Amino acid sequence: HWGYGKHNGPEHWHKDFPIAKGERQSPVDIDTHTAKYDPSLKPLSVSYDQATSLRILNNGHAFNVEFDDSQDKAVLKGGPLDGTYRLIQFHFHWGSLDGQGSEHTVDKKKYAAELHLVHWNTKYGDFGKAVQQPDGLAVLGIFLKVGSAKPGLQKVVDVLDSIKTKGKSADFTNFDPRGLLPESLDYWTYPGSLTTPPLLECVTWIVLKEPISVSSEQVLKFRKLNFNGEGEPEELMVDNWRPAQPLKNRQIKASF
Ligand SMILES: Cc1ccc(S(=O)(=O)NC(=O)Nc2ccc(S(N)(=O)=O)cc2)cc1
Ligand SMILES: Cc1ccc(S(=O)(=O)NC(=O)Nc2ccc(S(N)(=O)=O)cc2)cc1
Ligand SMILES: [Zn+2]
Repeated sequence: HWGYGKHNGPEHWHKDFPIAKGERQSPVDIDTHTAKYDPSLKPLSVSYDQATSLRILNNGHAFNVEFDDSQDKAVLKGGPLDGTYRLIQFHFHWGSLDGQGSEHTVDKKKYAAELHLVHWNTKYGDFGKAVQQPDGLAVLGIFLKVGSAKPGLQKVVDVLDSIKTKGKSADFTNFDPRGLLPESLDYWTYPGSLTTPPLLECVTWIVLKEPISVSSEQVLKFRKLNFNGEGEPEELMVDNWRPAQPLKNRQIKASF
């Protein structure tokens, strides 16, 4: 029962997940003046036209929009990546207030939320094998700031009251994740980990520079979700983010 409380939050995780103190933990602060342009980076290719979303699940930590990943529909290629990575799910991390919520920071700036689109390397056959490899996953990170509404997000916001508590799910077909992307695909990249237990060091992070804007009313509905299950004391699902971890022996590269 790791979580985000004072009793089971990020400072406690290492007792059951010792890799929490590892050499390649995520997220990190992105120091823009230390990140270096890398002309070796190939163009980023986000091919989401044939995505098949399935369902939305409150897993007690966040909510995941899940995709059919039984073939190469929605894939991520290029950039720092070797080969093809299949979209399996996306989720967010967000704050109790607009001044915090993201996992990555940018010159110590916290955004209100962060979107994670999670992909696994098809050369390993399935997600479970992919998370045993140092290049098994690619996660596309996108910051959210509060301002104008994001039309592409409203369908997500409107289904949240049907998955308020842990373990609830709902059908969520025909959702196009292309409506959650910013205009620019300029990014930073570095080798890292999952940001929740099991904290496996298997991820190529690709963090877009340009945030998307969402409205106050949209993120307010995120904050009405619960960490708890039905019939249990209500604990609002807020501040489900891990803070920045030591960069150690890593270089963040800029595509721009
Ligand atoms: C009912 C059903 C089951 C399986 C599929 S599928 O096309 O094989 N897709 C699939 O398994 N997707 C999927 C599986 C696990 C996860 S998860 N649990 O890592 O969020 C996330 C996404 C499709 C429909
Ligand atoms: C060995 C193993 C594999 C998979 C799981 S799981 O719980 O089904 N999957 C899982 O945790 N997926 C996952 C976790 C964190 C992130 S994130 N936030 O780095 O984008 C993205 C995705 C648990 C244990
Ligand atoms: Zn995440």
